[PDB]
Amino acid sequence: EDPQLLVRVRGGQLRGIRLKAPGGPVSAFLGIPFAEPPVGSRRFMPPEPKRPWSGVLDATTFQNVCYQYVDTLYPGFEGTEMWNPNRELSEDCLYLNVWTPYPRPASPTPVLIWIYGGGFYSGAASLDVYDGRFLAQVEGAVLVSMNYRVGTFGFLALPGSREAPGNVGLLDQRLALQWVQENIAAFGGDPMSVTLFGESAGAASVGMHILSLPSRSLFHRAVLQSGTPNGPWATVSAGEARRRATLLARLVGCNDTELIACLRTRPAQDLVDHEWHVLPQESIFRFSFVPVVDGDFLSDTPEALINTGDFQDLQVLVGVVKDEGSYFLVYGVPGFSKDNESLISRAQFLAGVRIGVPQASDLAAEAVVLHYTDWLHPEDPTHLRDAMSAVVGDHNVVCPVAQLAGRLAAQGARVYAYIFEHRASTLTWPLWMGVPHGYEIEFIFGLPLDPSLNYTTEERIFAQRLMKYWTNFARTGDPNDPRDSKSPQWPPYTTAAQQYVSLNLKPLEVRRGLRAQTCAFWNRFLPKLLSAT
Amino acid sequence: EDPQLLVRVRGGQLRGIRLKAPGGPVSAFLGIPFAEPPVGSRRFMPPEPKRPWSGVLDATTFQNVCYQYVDTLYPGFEGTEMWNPNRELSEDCLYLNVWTPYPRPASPTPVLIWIYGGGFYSGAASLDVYDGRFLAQVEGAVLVSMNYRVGTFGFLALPGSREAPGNVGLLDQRLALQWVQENIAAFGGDPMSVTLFGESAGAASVGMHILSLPSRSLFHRAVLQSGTPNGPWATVSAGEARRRATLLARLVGCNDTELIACLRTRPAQDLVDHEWHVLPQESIFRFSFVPVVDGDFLSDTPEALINTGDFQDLQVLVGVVKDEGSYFLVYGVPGFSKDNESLISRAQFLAGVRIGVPQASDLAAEAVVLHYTDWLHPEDPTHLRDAMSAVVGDHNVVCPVAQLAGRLAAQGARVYAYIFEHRASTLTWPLWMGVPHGYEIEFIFGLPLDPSLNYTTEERIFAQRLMKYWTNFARTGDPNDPRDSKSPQWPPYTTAAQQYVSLNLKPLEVRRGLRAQTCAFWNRFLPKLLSAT
Amino acid sequence: TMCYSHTTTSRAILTNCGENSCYRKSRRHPPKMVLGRGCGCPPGDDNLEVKCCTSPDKCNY
Amino acid sequence: TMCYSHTTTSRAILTNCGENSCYRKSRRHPPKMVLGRGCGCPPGDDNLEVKCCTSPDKCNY
Ligand SMILES: *[C@@H]1O[C@H](CO)[C@@H](O)[C@H](O)[C@H]1NC(C)=O
Ligand SMILES: *[C@@H]1O[C@H](CO)[C@@H](O)[C@H](O)[C@H]1NC(C)=O
Repeated sequence: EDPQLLVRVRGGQLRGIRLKAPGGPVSAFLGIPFAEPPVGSRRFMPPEPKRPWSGVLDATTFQNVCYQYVDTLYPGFEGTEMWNPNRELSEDCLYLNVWTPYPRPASPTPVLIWIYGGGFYSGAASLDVYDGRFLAQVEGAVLVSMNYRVGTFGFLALPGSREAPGNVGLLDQRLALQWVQENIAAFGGDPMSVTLFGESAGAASVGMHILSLPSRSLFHRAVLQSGTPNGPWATVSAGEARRRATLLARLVGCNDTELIACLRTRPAQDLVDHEWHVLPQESIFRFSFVPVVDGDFLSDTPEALINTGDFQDLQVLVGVVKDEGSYFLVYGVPGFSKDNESLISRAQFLAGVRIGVPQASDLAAEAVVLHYTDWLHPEDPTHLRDAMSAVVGDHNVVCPVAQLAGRLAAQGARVYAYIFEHRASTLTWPLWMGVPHGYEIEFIFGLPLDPSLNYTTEERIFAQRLMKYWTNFARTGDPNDPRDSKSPQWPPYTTAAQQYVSLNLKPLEVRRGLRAQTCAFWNRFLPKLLSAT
Repeated sequence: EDPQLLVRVRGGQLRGIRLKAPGGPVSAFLGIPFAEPPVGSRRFMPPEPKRPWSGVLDATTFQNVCYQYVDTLYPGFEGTEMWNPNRELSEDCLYLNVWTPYPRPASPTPVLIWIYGGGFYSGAASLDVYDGRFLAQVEGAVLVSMNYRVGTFGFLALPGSREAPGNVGLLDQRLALQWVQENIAAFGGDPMSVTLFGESAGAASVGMHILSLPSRSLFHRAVLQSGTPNGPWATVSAGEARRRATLLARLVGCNDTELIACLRTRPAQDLVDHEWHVLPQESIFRFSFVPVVDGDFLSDTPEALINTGDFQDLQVLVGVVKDEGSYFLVYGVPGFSKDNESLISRAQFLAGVRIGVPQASDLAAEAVVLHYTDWLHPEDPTHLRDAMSAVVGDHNVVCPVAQLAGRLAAQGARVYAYIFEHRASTLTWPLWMGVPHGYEIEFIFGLPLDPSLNYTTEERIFAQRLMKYWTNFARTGDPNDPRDSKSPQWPPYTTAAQQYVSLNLKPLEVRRGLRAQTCAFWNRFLPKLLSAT
Repeated sequence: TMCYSHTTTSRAILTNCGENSCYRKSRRHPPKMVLGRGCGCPPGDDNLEVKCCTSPDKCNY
Repeated sequence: TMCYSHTTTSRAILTNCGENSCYRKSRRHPPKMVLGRGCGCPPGDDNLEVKCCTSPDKCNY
């Protein structure tokens, strides 16, 4: 063992490994610990940095996967399983990985930190989809990816208590941000070019980061793929968080510190086993433990912050996949199945609305049906099916996206929006689901670039272009090539014209107003109705 | 679901399952919980009974396996792996199983409770070898087998502390004894005929039981296969136990209750990872956490108790396998390997003695070499190899066995001794290991009786006879058939004549004095020398 | 009979349950999350449905 | 390269380590108990030897 995969980092030396990309060698440093193992009486507490080690730290592979729940809804089904952890589960899981081209350039390079999604109850950078291998070799970028604590462990909170402050899951990732701001340079990583991007719950964290100053200053640009800090699922009141924790605590078998005390004596398996029960109303796309408004990390609700923060100095990329809400219908919305067209009746569509929009009381539910029913064809199963998926996508992702984008463009931030409309030729889900939640990552990362992987030429040339967009943004802010460019230039989402493009095998096609009408309902009306009921 | 596998037990109803033996149906009730899951803040504490359940308890299968260490010395090697747990590891592991013939007889039947061995750091009744299937169907006996807590969990002690009293591993098994004394009847089980038998560390527990009154009264007869409560490995001083626990505690990352407190916050994986390090001197057949003389369960050392307890009313079966010590040589005694003859030199034999007899200081070590070296052939590798194995077998098992047997026969107890000398035709270990530790269980249980299993006719007819011996003892006390008998009657080990038989394919052959000479050394001399050095 | 086995932290393994019933423990109300499958047929509560089958293989899907 | 992988609580699984070194973490002094094998080659301490190999398969036996 002795090439140039040896690096001194502020805490010791590490030996990486040379991974071969389809286009050549890559320098991967998998496994770098960045915090003291949060086990024993350090669970539920904020991360603490990694004390320096002696000698050379092996870094030839991926570490643990933060203890979590494994979705086993579809045994053996690629679509579902491709998201399951691929390493042993352990609380001793906080480690970040780094990727650099072979050999690491003398010239400082833009850094891309990727935060995994997983509805705040799952996820791991260890996953194949998140393979920085290509984005580094081909584009010549330096990628990074931490493992934040998720679930009970990552977000249980008894606000106003030093034992379980909550939001610690976010704190871990913040730490990884710092480790970069004081180490990435040693990989030829430009400590300025940091561009943190994310999907779903991860994408929500990014947003969560540009809202808390302490975090803010650790990165420069930001990307949000299908998720927002301001949605109805990524935040909970200091009171509700405090409600679930206590409930779980009682469920298990357990005076704040005392409550926590007992919790720390309780088995990870035990805790995981019981997290899906603190959920109040039957619903979908509604997770039990997510960031809480502690009035410390998030001083006030994401909405207020978004509503007033200065953003003129921030470049942002925000987007949505065509069919967002489809994915979650199979988790308990009557009629739906991945094993059939899922042709629903107006009978079931009614229950569908009750579940999907679970916080809305009767009258509001009426407001939803009105808006989504086609009165000239109120019982057409097809329309009803699609409309059902539509209520979930809009309610959770698209509309809140359009909103963040709106409020952000006003406060001077450079915003670019898009809607990825390409269904991969390798999807496993039925045709009726369209381009589901998370099925773009496959491309953003460059997976199609690996000739062993099955895909299509079009898709390959496609993935390449997408890669360019991301990197270009990370390298400058404008996701467009210079004079040498596919002339259909990507227009910055301006509040007034509301333009944005479409990502698919065909060239950039601009459009105006992202769901203008439906969102006006959701973002504008619905709230008021809710306050009134 | 509805036959006669439904039983009301003092805590609720249970539904068993009909398992088919080679000779017909069997009633197996796998899984019966007999104590509140000792997790969270109940770890290191004594067992607590199972609160009654409502409805019918499923009992068609084996439960968890108490968290423990998996020996991976020989990946894929049958000999080694056949002892590894065969169910998920969990602290929620205290469950006993029951076996009865199909259908359960109206006539009360002798009960055989089997305590698994595993050097107090491993084991599970869930293992195939411990399949009560045959012993019940063919012999018409009612077998039972609990899962006691082993390892850190089962025996960590800070004597004179209510948080971790120690010996709790034994306490669990005691509980299972009671559950029998107040439930087994419902399986057609004679609450009098209880005959607890065991191997190695388990066999030591049995002994441990006939020494503590509270336990004693829960059974009538007793069998000890290759292990004793009085050996140098099954007990520790209240001080040494107190030493290791504190050491481990520090190893992990941890004021008695406070010490425990931290321990309870620490991960099973974490604890298992660190138990082999509290071991003081490099040695073999020396385990880190075993029963401790607390002066509560074991009021004084096993020796004193054995030395004075009244035993005239106890029938006992005690025995040894031919080559005991061989098994452990491969765990770090220079020269030895299962992949070769392990022809050792007088050079290494010397180190061999130092390890095997680790508590003995120099002079005593000299005493051992003298005694085991053949001065007319002091360097013959063969003799030296065998002699090396001999020091371990005698020091640990045989001699202490001969001793218990001796002291017991004097105090009026009916004692029968034996030496199982049959090497199975299916052994995987080399020829030089002989009939190693634990390689008789295979037969006692009747496994050869299953025609799918590979063995030899001789071995089959052999296993049948052995089964008879055990059961006969369990059913009366004399391991011999009535008038219809293979006339070579088994003579009760009398102190004076010291007779005992040999178990192998040939008929009972009686012999006098079990290692009379060598043991006199060990049991008699060695102690004194040690006290003097 | 071949069924699937797993906890809330395990992948779906296939374990021969012999001649016995095997389950599927799932959450009763949406989201109807799967909380594990195994051999035998255990009692559930209002919090979780437990479907039990007997034939054929993978019936506890 | 095919090597064995396991903790102190796992069975010996075979995991393709690709083009990398794989280990064997064992206790230094008798009893020389095996405390786990895996890919990569980590630093041990006086408490435990760590043998690392590169070829062939199952070399970290
Ligand atoms: C589709 O499959 C699901 C689950 O098996 C079922 O509830 C539904 O009735 C099926 N048919 C349609 C048209 O969705
Ligand atoms: C047997 O194998 C062991 C382990 O490989 C080795 O130490 C010893 O030298 C070998 N030869 C003999 C004669 O034991």
